[PDB]
Amino acid sequence: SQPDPKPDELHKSSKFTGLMEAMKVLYDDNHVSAINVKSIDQFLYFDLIYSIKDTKLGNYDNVRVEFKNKDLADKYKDKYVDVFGANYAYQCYDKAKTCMYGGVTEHNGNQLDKYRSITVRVFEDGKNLLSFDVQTNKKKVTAQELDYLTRHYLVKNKKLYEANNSPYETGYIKFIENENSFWYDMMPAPGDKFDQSKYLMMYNDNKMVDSKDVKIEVYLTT
Repeated sequence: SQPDPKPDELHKSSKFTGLMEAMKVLYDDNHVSAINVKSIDQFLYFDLIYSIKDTKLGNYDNVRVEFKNKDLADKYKDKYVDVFGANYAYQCYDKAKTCMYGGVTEHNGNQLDKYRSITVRVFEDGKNLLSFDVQTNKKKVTAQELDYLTRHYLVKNKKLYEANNSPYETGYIKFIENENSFWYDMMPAPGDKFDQSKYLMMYNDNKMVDSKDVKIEVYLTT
């Protein structure tokens, strides 16, 4: 449904002179993952606040999901959900609280027996040289979760974002569900700055897909 990237539409990493590590921390080993949690508070009319704890490093004790509109926050307000996504900030109104976008799926009637695998084909400058699987136990899973899994594998194995500079010039991730498909630009906007919240704001739609039918294709050009 979404048209594929037009010529020169993708972001060039060479036109980005900031620190690539900023984007790297978004898809490193650390993210927000919670199972069977209900909202506890609400700051603004398009967010929800969850008592999600950082068992890893103890950084955050509360997490604030931001949505694109109000119907999403009012939707998942009183429902027990699972949370999965990339956190970016540490704010106050004790431990601090971190923020993210979307990544909320309903719990009941959404868990699978075994781990469902999704195959990811990677194309470097045109040729399919790499292909790996990403697992999930969710019938309906956010595109943010699959994107974070894919980009995480690419972080650790192919050095997609390193601390300084990037080996890859352009790159976008493509989710194809049956007939329809959409894509996301993986490279930061040009300039010396990089706003984590503005980049991650693309996830505020809470776009979900079916793990049985979705297919993932990553396209990178050096």
